[PDB]
Amino acid sequence: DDPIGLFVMRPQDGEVTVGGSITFSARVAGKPPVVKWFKGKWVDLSSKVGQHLQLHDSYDRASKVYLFELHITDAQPAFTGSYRCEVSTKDKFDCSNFNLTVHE
Amino acid sequence: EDVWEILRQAPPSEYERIAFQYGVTDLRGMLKRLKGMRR
Amino acid sequence: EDVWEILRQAPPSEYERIAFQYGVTDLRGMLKRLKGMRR
Amino acid sequence: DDEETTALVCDNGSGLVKAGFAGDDAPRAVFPSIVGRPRHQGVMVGMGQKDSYVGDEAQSKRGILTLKYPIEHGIITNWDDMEKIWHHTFYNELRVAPEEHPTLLTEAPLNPKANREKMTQIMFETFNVPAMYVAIQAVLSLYASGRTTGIVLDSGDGVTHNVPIYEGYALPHAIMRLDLAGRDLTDYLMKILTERGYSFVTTAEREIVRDIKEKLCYVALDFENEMATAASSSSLEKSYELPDGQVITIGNERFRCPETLFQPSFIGMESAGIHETTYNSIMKCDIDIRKDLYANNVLSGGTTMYPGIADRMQKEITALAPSTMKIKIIAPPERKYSVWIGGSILASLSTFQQMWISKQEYDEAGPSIVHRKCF
Amino acid sequence: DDEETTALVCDNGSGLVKAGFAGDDAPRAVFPSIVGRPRHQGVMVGMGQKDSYVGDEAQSKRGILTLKYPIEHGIITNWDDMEKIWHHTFYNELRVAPEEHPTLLTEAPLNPKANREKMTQIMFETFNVPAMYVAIQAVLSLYASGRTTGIVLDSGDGVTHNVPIYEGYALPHAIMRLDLAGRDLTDYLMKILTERGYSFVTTAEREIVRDIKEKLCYVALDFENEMATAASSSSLEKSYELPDGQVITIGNERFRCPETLFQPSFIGMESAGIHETTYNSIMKCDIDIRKDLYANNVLSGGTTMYPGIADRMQKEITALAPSTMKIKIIAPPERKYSVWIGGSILASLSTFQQMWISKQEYDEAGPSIVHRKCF
Amino acid sequence: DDEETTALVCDNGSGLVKAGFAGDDAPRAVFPSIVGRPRHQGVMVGMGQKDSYVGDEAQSKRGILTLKYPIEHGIITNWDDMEKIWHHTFYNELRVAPEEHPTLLTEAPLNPKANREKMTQIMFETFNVPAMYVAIQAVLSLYASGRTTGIVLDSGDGVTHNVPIYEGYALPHAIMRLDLAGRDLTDYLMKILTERGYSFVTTAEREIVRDIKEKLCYVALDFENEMATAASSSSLEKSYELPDGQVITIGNERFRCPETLFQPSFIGMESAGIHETTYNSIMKCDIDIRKDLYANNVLSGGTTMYPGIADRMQKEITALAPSTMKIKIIAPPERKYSVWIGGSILASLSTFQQMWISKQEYDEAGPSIVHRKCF
Repeated sequence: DDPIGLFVMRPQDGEVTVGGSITFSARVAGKPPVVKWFKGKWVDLSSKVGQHLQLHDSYDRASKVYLFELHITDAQPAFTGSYRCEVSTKDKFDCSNFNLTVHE
Repeated sequence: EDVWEILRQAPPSEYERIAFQYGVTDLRGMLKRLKGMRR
Repeated sequence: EDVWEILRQAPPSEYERIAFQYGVTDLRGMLKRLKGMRR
Repeated sequence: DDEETTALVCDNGSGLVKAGFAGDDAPRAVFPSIVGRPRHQGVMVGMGQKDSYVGDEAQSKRGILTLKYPIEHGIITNWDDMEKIWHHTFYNELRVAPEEHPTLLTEAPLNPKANREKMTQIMFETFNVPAMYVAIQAVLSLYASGRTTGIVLDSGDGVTHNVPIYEGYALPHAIMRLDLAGRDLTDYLMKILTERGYSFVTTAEREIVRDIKEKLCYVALDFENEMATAASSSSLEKSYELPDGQVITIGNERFRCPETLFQPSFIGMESAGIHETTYNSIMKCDIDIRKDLYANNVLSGGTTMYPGIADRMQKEITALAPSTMKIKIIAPPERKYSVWIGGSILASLSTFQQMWISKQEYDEAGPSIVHRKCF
Repeated sequence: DDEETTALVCDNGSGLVKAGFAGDDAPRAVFPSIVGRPRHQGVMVGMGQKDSYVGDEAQSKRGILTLKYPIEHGIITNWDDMEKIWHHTFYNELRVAPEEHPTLLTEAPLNPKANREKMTQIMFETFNVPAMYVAIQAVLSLYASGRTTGIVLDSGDGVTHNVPIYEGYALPHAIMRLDLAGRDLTDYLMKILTERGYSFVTTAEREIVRDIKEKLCYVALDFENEMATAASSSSLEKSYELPDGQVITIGNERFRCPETLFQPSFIGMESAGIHETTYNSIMKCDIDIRKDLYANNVLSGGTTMYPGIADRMQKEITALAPSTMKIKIIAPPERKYSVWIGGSILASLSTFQQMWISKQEYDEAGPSIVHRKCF
Repeated sequence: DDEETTALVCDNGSGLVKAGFAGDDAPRAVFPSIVGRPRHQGVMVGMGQKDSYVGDEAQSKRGILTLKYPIEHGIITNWDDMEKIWHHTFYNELRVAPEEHPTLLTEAPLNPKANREKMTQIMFETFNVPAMYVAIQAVLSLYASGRTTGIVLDSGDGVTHNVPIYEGYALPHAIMRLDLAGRDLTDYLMKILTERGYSFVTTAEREIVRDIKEKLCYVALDFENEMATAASSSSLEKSYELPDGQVITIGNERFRCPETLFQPSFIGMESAGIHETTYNSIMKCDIDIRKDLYANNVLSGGTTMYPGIADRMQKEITALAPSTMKIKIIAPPERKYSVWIGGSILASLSTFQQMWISKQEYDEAGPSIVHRKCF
């Protein structure tokens, strides 16, 4: 589908509804890159990582694959917006943003 | 007291020294009433 | 185990340390059987 | 007609009063903590029809005789009840004079002092035992644990506390009770089964139900997938002979009774499960006691004898504990007696007779003596 | 519909959030820092049954609605809670737009920065106030003291620090916190009264107990002779109407609650009393500041409103201080508002608007701006 | 059961007391200089629960047992503490009679004499060692240096001095202490981490933190560019397993703990860094000793074991020293033992037994003897 950086899976361009618990996922063969959640530039997302902004993040030996994933429960237009997983190995970096549009 | 007149005639900021000299830890308050006047 | 001999030869009260060291949370029991013997 | 004496290892197991002696091995006393009142009085020739022989006979008189705990909430509301309870003990099953055999005294925390005050003096006057002594049921399971370090989870006869310990070292601050009693579970059981097609209120009706729990009612580790299991799992779907002779059918309850100890929502209680009471206690514990706990996660309380008891214990701690640390809850099968056992021990601890409550000591200091530097 | 603006003098008093304006005289906002959750949901026609209107209504909903501080330990665990807390403020009791009124921001030390980071930005976005500002609650009582020299003993809404000062000059090195909160005393109270014959755990049960402390619970200067006094002193021996309607009897507790602030043995805390925290601070202070302190021994914190507060303060310092020097602790009755008052002041300090947190400044430097050369 | 004797090379390393024998190679004694007090006393059967076996066991009893240095500030506030400390030594780990083995006695300068007076006599009475002797810890690292010329920078167990020397020739006038202790760094660490999101006050909590420093905390040569590095440098950004089992995250602290030894602003201390204490000392030194120093810039003190220790040492001297001269600080890895080592030496210096403190000499001249023409 869309182009892949690391992003063997890509946190999608969420055109969700309100309440659509949506999983923005970089399931990517994976030092394993650190992820950087961003809406805004001065503005983190970890201070907002909550039950509505939730993560499963775990590596695989069999496939050398690690899961960054973001389930979004109780989707709200307040969190309709841009979001980012800037991921970096010990050597590389990956910057490409993705969308949350909590429709309705 | 004269703290009233001496603070009104105190040096502009050093109402600090005069208020807290004449016991007015509420230079805070001296100014806050002066501010309810000058708000 | 030797807990038997080591508790019989344990320091008199510190059968505490020896029993509970060798897993004998029943130093309680070690003494209570020793007491059914020494009652 | 023998040597000095045997301390009296008398243990009012929150549901039953029990007891043996110092150095004993089995509480020769075990029986319900109830009082019983018939209603009707069919004019009946002759006599022998006691109002209040509950002890261990009155359940023979169940139905017509009602039920009375004195220490209903681990709270002795009345004592002449419990008084003759003792006498029953010491004269029918103890059938023994208090006056010449010492005794240690089982008690959970949270008691206002006069309870013990009164029990004490009266036990010297009515009883003239050579001397008494009292000891927290909690502590008495504690040594009873013998893992002097670590908490113990006392959810026993009908009781519930957490008992953080540490080579004998326990923090009362971190220590707690859970009002839950197997009686409580009893309750919700009545609630459910009755509303579910049953009319189950009567005292010994409660008797049967408690029997039901302690024989068949259990818990499954999980709930929600274990709920789907319940959704059709026929194996559970088992009816058990109601002691009328009925065969009371059973399904999801068997387990949906106890488990609420982790979710008093079902009892509606504002409280929290027994596991996280353990966990907040432990977090209260010092930084690295916690592994001590893990090795010392001693459960206590037979009514909690159900299946998976630790199974959950560990799984949720896990769910909360850092896998860094390795957990191990500790529960012997014999948790009822454990408390008795450790009490036997302590009292039987001959290097310890100095503590017992002497008639005199109380005499000079009345009962109030008990409190400071003694209990 | 008026001139430039009034800064928002918003003050989350460690227990209650409170507030007025710059130059104001009474925080028009005062109310609990809790969140509340009903349990049962009786199916109830219609609506209006908010989950979380705690603010100052939910204690009306006490019982069914539970309790939640965000800044539970003077530690905001959660913020949307506190978020709508603000909105409640600024829209029901402040019922006012943030966007057009500045505000200074009350805070105790010991906060990890991002707390303020987040609070700040969100207060500009959700709030678009003309500009904010933050200020240590401690400092804000400090000017609030106006004795720019000397320590202040901030044991307030639920907080505790020592604030050595010196014509505005304070040594953070010598500065300290005492985790104690009137909530903590609350705790030990529950401990005692409950175990002493009471069953007192529930959220608003805690409500009643805190009320109890803040209305009746006190301390006597002395303890041990004051203990003998307790031994029979009937005057104390007073029962107070439990707001059920009961009349909760009271004796030695009234005072044996707070006093442990000098002896966390009762809270079991490893810490030390608030007096010698003052004294070791002062000794840390320069050689002859100490007399400054003596004159400037400013207490702060209303929950500490109890009797003898200074009485001890002085007596023990004495017990420690050289009689050479003459001590004087300083505590207005109005210590709750004091912090608010001095904040009103500072923010209201028109020679000072340069400091307020401008939207832009944060915009260019994001939140991290806040930290250096600003707060 | 052997030949004449082995002097006792007993070394209260400012944090730990340590020791071997004359000619020994490893202080067979090493352990904390603390005393420990439990709080609660869970009534606990039996005994063996010492109040004060701190020695090297009580950290096993950490938490419930508190902490006590006698020589807290390199200042013995109490001595029976330290007394049984010795006995512990000489009877459990020394497990040896003082009376028959000599001993040299480690001490830093700045002591009021009676400290040694008392220690001395009591060490002859309680100890009856064949004879004692005392020696400045500083001097004892000095020979311990063996570069008889040059200063040494003793920032050791918890100590700090500059020790200008010169083929054994040292100028006390130029000689100095820096109150800093690794304990002090400990302090600021607690300050930071706690305020930074942590609640870290407890005695063994201090234990963990000191462990943290001595295992991971470091310093980078530079600061400001090394500050920008900190601004995002993820490599540092490492969390370390909190010995609860937590994994205490770590960043800029690791280094921002110690470095303040050059800038007590962070400790707020009026003092100055350890480097320019070296430099003003050296300038005090004669005109051309200074190159001697340069070659003899002997650091001492293991807690200073951190990275770059000399790195800075040299860079700043440089920044101050004339490049004309060539600098070389001198610090073995084994600086803890160094002091012990040189003491072993001296005491073991068989051409030197004349100095040891004989029972008699003290007897005729009491303790005061010690002072003139002897120590």
